[PDB]
Amino acid sequence: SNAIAVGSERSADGKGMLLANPHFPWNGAMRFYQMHLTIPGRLDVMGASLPGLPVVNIGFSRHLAWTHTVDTSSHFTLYRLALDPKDPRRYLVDGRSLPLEEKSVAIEVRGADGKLSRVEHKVYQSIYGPLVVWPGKLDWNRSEAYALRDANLENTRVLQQWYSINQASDVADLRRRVEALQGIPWVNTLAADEQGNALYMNQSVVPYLKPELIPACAIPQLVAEGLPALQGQDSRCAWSRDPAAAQAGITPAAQLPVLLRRDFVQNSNDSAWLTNPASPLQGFSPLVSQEKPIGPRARYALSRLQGKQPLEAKTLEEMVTANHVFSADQVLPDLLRLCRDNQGEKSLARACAALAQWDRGANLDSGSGFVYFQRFMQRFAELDGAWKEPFDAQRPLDTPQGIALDRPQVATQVRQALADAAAEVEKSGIPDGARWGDLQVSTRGQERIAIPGGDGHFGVYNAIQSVRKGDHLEVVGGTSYIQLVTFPEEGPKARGLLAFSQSSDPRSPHYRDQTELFSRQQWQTLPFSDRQIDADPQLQRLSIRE
Amino acid sequence: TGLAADIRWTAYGVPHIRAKDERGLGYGIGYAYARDNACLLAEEIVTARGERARYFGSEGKSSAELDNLPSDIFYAWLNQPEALQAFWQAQTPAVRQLLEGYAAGFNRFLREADGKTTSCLGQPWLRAIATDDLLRLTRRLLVEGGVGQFADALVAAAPPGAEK
Ligand SMILES: CCCCCCCC(=O)O
Repeated sequence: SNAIAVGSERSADGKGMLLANPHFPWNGAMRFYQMHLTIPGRLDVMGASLPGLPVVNIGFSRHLAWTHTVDTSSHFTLYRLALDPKDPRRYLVDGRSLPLEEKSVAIEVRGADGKLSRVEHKVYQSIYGPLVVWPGKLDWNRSEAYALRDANLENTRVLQQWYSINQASDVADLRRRVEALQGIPWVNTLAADEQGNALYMNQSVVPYLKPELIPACAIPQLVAEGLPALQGQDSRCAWSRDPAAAQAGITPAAQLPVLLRRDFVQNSNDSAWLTNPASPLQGFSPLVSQEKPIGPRARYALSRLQGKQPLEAKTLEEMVTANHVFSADQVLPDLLRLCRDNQGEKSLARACAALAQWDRGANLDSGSGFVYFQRFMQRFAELDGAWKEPFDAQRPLDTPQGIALDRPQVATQVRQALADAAAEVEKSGIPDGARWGDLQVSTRGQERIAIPGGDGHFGVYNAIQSVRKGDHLEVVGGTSYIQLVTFPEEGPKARGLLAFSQSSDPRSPHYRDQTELFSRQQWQTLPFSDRQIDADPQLQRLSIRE
Repeated sequence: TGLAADIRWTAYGVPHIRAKDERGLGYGIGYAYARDNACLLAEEIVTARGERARYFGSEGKSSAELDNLPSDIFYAWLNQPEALQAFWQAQTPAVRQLLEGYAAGFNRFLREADGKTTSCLGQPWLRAIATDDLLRLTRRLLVEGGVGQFADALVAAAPPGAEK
């Protein structure tokens, strides 16, 4: 997901502006749905919701717009258990042997004959939560097992939290409402309001451990890999209690990152650190936020956002609709140089021509260079020490960058990676002259619709995830609900689309209507005022009661 | 009863729900949503109830690409009656009203549906819903950042035997 909030010091109108570009599934239980809710006099909010949840998840109201992105904070901890040496169904806490609890569930299964059979399954539980097995990584042997404590299991506040967000007046009010309830499970929140405040909050439900406990309570091997893991044989490694927290064992709101600015804040699923590099967010718990290299989507956004020039709505829209493959900025110049160094090598000719002709985009009309580039990058990612300039913590916006072609072993390995990538592209069924929109599609009944965008891992802000199906790449997730909100005197002006359309049902008139618009990148008014709604020539009305 | 809503739709089927209270608001939301997505919600509720294998057998998967039987064990464990009851008891009156309205509005659409916008008409799993079903969906979302990412791992957790 991406989010950008712009404040009074950078917006062209001196008021707030918000771009919401969540990247979510195109099917299933997390498929966004647009709606506008009004209880006259006390609630008036519009945006998109998730299936079965009668609240707006990402949206706007008269003076405020907000959105969410998945955060990098931990919302659970694994606990490594030390098992009783006499009994692997018992585990030790402070040297004392405790029994695991067993909870059995029974499931009905429809068989080959069409009849139901009952299957019983035992779930083992510790004082921390259920045991989990990841074969070859988190085993249950005679020495150790792993349990998982999920902080959101006790978060009964999630629905109330979004109903409260839906009632929020401005950025200050939104912050109060979120910090007071602490009901957000696993996302960042970014917002802008009419007065021109831009807000970022990493305000979610995060297991709390006092800082002095971390060095001894962490499992060093697992934390090194980004897995939140604690020593489950020591009672002192229980989540810490703080009376200021809304829920026993979670981090108080005062200890979680917040940035309130008048220029901008942004997030593309990296940590709080470089939300705005002019004011880095540092000094938080490793469970909360760490100073890690940022992804190419955030690097792209920061490249467009930094400086002093005003930002117009159109600029933010074009950050999405450009389909710029930002990862190409890091390697394509050196890749083209390698290509020129190897003129006359038959294994590289088609690839090098395709790469040279390529618009560095993931547009419908983008050439096969994008496909060659993707297959190359998947292989480049597996190479050791091939960056010309590796990650530099002092230059996090501009590193890593370039290919170390001056190193003979790297030049050899990079050339082999490109030859291997080319061989893979040429093996697959791609008709010569075919473009990106010919390959990446969303199926709608018996038909297909070409879809622009590409994987977020390649630095495409308009992130689209696809999977091979038959002759095509089928879109499964990414850009979903888009809203771009500004605040002119008359009322909030919002523009966007729901990429996959309102209905998942092929019979519906709203199964592919916005998907056709998304293909053509033609965003639309999101009508909010009675005047806007009444101006719509498609307006229909129904009143219902029982 | 005491459930009423006014719904307007603008271009592309976007509903605008007006009501005097949360129960009526939920009524309008559930009805509008069902018109577009009844089959989707019924399928996802089957998943969150741990009933996939009952309707579809063990060969299929959920929309999260988990096998039906492991998915059912996970959701049966997650959404035990005691857990749903405790979750409900912790909800504010406004939230309870939104959920009661939503279930009633979704069910109103189902009573009237003739297949115009509902491809799964006549399937045994397309059934009236309960507020508990909405809590099952809510809890399924809650754990997407935690134990839900370990659903297969939870199902696989069994103690060692006599092996060397
Ligand atoms: C509790 C669910 C919140 C989902 C909001 C969308 C976050 C994202 O775009 O990644």
